[PDB]
Amino acid sequence: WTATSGSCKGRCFELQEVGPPDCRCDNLCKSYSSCCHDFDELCLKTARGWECTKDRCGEVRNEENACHCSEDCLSRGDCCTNYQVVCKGESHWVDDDCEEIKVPECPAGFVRPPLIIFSVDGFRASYMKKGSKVMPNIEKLRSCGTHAPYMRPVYPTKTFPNLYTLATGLYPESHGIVGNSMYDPVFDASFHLRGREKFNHRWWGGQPLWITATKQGVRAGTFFWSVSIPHERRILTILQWLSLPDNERPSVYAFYSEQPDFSGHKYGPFGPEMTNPLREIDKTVGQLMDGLKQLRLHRCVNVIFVGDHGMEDVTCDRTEFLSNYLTNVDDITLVPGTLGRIRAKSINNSKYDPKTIIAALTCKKPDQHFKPYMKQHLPKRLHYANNRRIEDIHLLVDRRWHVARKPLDVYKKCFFQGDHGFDNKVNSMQTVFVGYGPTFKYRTKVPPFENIELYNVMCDLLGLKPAPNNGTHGSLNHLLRTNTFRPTMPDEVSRPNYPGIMYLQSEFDLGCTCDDKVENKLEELNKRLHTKGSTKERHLLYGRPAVLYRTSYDILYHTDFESGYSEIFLMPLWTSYTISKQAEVSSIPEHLTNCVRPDVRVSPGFSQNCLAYKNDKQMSYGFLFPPYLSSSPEAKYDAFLVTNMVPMYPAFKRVWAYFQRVLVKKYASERNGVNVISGPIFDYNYDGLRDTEDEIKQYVEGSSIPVPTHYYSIITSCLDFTQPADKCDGPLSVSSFILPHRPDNDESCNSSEDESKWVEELMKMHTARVRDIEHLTGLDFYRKTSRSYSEILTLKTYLHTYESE
Ligand SMILES: *[C@@H]1O[C@H](CO)[C@@H](O[C@@H]2O[C@H](CO)[C@@H](O[C@@H]3O[C@H](CO[C@H]4O[C@H](CO)[C@@H](O)[C@H](O[C@H]5O[C@H](CO)[C@@H](O)[C@H](O)[C@@H]5O[C@H]5O[C@H](CO)[C@@H](O)[C@H](O)[C@@H]5O)[C@@H]4O)[C@@H](O)[C@H](O[C@H]4O[C@H](CO)[C@@H](O)[C@H](O)[C@@H]4O[C@H]4O[C@H](CO)[C@@H](O)[C@H](O)[C@@H]4O)[C@@H]3O)[C@H](O)[C@H]2NC(C)=O)[C@H](O)[C@H]1NC(C)=O
Ligand SMILES: O=C1NCCc2c1n(CCO[C@@H]1CCCCO1)c1ccc(Cl)cc21
Ligand SMILES: [Ca+2]
Ligand SMILES: [Ca+2]
Ligand code: NA
Ligand code: NA
Ligand SMILES: [Zn+2]
Repeated sequence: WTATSGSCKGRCFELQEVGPPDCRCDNLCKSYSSCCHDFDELCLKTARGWECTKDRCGEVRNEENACHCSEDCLSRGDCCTNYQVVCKGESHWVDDDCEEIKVPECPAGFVRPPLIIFSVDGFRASYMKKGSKVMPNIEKLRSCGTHAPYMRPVYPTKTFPNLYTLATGLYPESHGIVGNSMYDPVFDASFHLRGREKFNHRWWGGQPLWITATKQGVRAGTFFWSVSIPHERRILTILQWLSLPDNERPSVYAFYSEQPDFSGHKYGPFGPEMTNPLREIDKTVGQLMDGLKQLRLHRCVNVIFVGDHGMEDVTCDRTEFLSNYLTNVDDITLVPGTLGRIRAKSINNSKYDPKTIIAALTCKKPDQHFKPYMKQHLPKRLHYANNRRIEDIHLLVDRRWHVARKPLDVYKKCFFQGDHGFDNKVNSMQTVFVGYGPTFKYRTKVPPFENIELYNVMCDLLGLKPAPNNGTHGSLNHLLRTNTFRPTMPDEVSRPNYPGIMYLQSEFDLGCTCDDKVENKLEELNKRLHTKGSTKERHLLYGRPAVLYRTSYDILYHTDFESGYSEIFLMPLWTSYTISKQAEVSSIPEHLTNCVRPDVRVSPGFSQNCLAYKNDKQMSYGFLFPPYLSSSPEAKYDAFLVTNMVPMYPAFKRVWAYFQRVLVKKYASERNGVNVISGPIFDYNYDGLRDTEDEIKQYVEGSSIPVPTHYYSIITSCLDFTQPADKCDGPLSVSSFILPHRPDNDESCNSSEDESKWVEELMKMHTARVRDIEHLTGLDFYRKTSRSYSEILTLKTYLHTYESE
């Protein structure tokens, strides 16, 4: 109930929300059907439109008008945005040369530069270049301020997940808005874009920027705008709030535009109808900047122009139907479209089985345009599994396609030509970032970055401490002139042991054998030096990784590689080695095929054993440092140490062996040497974080050898590829992956073919940031470089995407 009989007189776009049944006058009252009776009349004036004209200049104030052109309007803070241009001979902001804003130039009484976030729904990154001729105001913001060529959204690339990620710094699995549509089984409630459930606070986790601000004494404008409030009125409201007395005036504001997304769905991302929506958005930006210039705020305010996601060509005819695959399609519920989420239609149906649904959906049609995954098998870069609102069965849909349950769903709902939601690495899903103002840099291009990083920067711009989030604070310091955040590296928690030779061969009863009984003072001292770390400078190029949790581990040195060996997990946490451009690949000699050698530095009690692998019919083993890249026949024996062995399903060994034998050398050839760090990951609860030992669900049969859920590699070289990886003077270049450790290659439909036709495609899908691997391992990399720490944080957030231009 709303007592709509109260009044909005002197309350128009009030900032404090009043509680029911008292009527509302705020920018969301329309969405709740709760505005006072006179809200349209008083607050949504439209008379005489949005622009001053020559005859209006100096007019007598008529309170009925949408905006004013009378002499008093500047002191009232309610002139039309073009008032000074039409009536006082001023220029439009867009026509002024740009001039560096070295310091904020703010009116008296301003405690800090205000922040205005101008958000545009569906604004595809390539519109910045492709539409630049029809967007002069946006082009000026972009060329004069700080811009990225694109900004990566979060998955799914849908509106509500991305807008709430922008607001919180969190992945959707953590903030809880995991789609535009959701079912929460604990609440037994459904979230939809239409209707009222979405206003219930139980959906919304984390702490959004407007709450962070308010908690820390920084006042915020209300960020949300009811769809029917015209853009011109949104801009005029912001400008009016900026004229409030110092003690009442907010420091942070948001504008939102439903365009170009709205037209993009109807016409496709580049439909000829798209030019007009782009011109109109640019005109709104112009109104804001002219309005700021009139208030003497255009060299005081930081403006962010940012999108939520892009837009792809998608039509009804490119729809896959689950009814062409499943016999039991009436027993499932599908969340459809550019991603699929499947659960049982009825919790009383004990015939429901996810294993048979996945199998029926796997590689069934030659050109199949979606791939099914249990959510824990999704690429870890998507961070899309740790929430009960995310169904166990996920369909990753090819760009340009939809999935639906039955054909009747698609024509009892062709209309549309655009959609979004796909994998957030897809080029058409990328969106925009521009920052303009005193705190941003001048005429500066920055590399693409993820939208999870922006909350921290918005907090920096307002002097706020961010709530705990998934950004890496400091990784965007290169966007900022001042207000940088200068973090310290985390402290190492566990220090390593450096074991020497402590065990005789006969103390081991591991059931392993090796033909290494073939027998020099000159060269004996040399092998001892390698075991003491004499080659460590070559193979450990950026310092040893720091272990950020409590554990017992040993550093082990060898001619060709260094490792940090965990006595708890019975295998390395990390293995580090450098392969020069000139390195040669060799085979595993015949007499060493089944060779595994006790490591006399490490107790039998803290070693793997070969008998366990013999007995475990499903499990084999591989090596972290590859025997194929040994520097000499003699050094190759080190690669067969039991302390370099890790459990690997035979199907996974196909992938790993091809990476080690073929791809590493390929990368060294192309990048002028590479440093590689490889290791295991255990994430049995799919929370993106390192498992403790009591979370491990699978062991090699009969043993305490834990089975990794994933294997990672971090591959680093010199950004200036004219310098070899091991003699690099300047910035670094990285690519990394987190490969799922699966007992089949069902994910790769072409896996019966030679590995040259499918393995690298698999690896690209599972590309990762170093920071993703840090979370999953409790390790901290790049501890000892010559580079600034913020530069290193940016490098740790890099994702190599393998998308073209
Ligand atoms: C991305 O960044 C985020 C933010 O930093 C990281 O997420 C954090 O990770 C922490 C570890 O997973 C986690 O810490 C836990 O906090 C628990 C208290 O949580 C509440 O309070 C906070 C603070 O206000 C709040 O933010 C939480 O919000 C979550 O839950 C609500 C629903 O109530 C949602 O609306 C909201 O969206 C959010 O959900 C997300 O997180 C939860 C987990 O908290 C998931 O289940 C959801 O799926 C979703 O992803 C909460 O309201 C605290 O209780 C935990 O302590 C337990 O574990 C410790 C281990 O130290 C143990 O010692 C304790 O005994 C305790 O265990 C007991 O409970 C167990 C489970 O019931 C039980 O088995 C035991 O036997 C014990 O009885 C824990 O400290 C922190 O909450 C989140 N924060 C957020 C906002 O998500 C995230 O990791 C980053 N991601 C990556 C990849 O780096
Ligand atoms: O105006 C809105 N109308 C459409 C639904 C909607 C709007 N805003 C406000 C604008 O916020 C964006 C992103 C955060 C930073 C400021 O700019 C939202 C914010 C979050 C969510 Cl989840 C949905 C929103
Ligand atoms: Ca959107
Ligand atoms: Ca985990
Ligand atoms: Na075996
Ligand atoms: Na396959
Ligand atoms: Zn859309």
